[PDB]
Amino acid sequence: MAGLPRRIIKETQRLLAEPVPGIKAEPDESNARYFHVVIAGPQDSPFEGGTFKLELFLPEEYPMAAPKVRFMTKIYHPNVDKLGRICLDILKDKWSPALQIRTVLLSIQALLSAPNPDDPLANDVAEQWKTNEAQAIETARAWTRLYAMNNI
Amino acid sequence: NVNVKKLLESLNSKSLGDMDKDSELAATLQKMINPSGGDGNASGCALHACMAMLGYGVREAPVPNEISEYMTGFFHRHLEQIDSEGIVSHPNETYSKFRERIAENILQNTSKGSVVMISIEQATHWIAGFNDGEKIMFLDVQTGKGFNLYDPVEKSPDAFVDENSSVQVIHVSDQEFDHYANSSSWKSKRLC
Repeated sequence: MAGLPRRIIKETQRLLAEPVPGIKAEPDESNARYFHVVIAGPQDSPFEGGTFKLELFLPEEYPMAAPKVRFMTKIYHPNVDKLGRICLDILKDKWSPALQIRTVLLSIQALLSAPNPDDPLANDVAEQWKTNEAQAIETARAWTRLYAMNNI
Repeated sequence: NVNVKKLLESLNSKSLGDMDKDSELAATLQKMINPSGGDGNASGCALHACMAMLGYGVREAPVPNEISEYMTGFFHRHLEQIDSEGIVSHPNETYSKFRERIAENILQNTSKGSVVMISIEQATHWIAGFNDGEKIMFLDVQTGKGFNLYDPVEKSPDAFVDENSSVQVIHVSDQEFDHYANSSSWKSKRLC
């Protein structure tokens, strides 16, 4: 009930007013800790033209607890599993109270423009991406048309 | 390799203003402490500005996935000096009127050529403060600007400060500075 006030207020006000280019967001009516974020699939990326939904949850001790983010929209990505779980380091081990939400949001949007190989977790998509890149793209492009478009 | 306060005069006495020579130096250092940057490594970039103004030298600042190396501890520690409501802009107060008013919990509680970590909106953002003796120099070095309140574009001298804008100045021990120069995180950062 006693935390780091100014920062959460200011970080939120920024997310719903002064947000990162290509990222908009609307807070959840029920819980004020959950944010309904929307990221636009970048250009020259397989997701171009798609608007993906992400769930942003700010835990109890947010600054001292990495925030929780996940794709609520399906997507063929070597770094996002079937459940929507993103595989970003600054969300896992490498998270610090010194990093803000923008850091994570930016990181994710960067990941769409250019997926990451250096990924220890086992994933079929990943496998197809690094070998059959050609087809893998074709497929992401089609999933962006199915799940990431007309999805609102 | 114009390292150390060598060009500390090359970017100080000219036809440039006070709030003007800031964005000056920072823009230089930025090119060394944050080769093309703009993410969340603010905290790291600022700790490095103090590092250069304290003499230790300029080293590429830590990037997002390296912040936890040391920064998570610095926070660990100085947290009470951050969860403070610190200085707060008054209604209608301008950017210069606030930068000057802030250069007090500095100029006063200062030293010969000492530095400080300035927290913006309680860890929302960071900038480094340097006391040259008579005035103060605020350096962002992450986006290479002078004093600002996490603004994409450096704001005009007489723009209005948003309501309730707050900055907590962080007094940083010289030991803390020596502790970081003796840390692996620091020694592993690319020099210059």
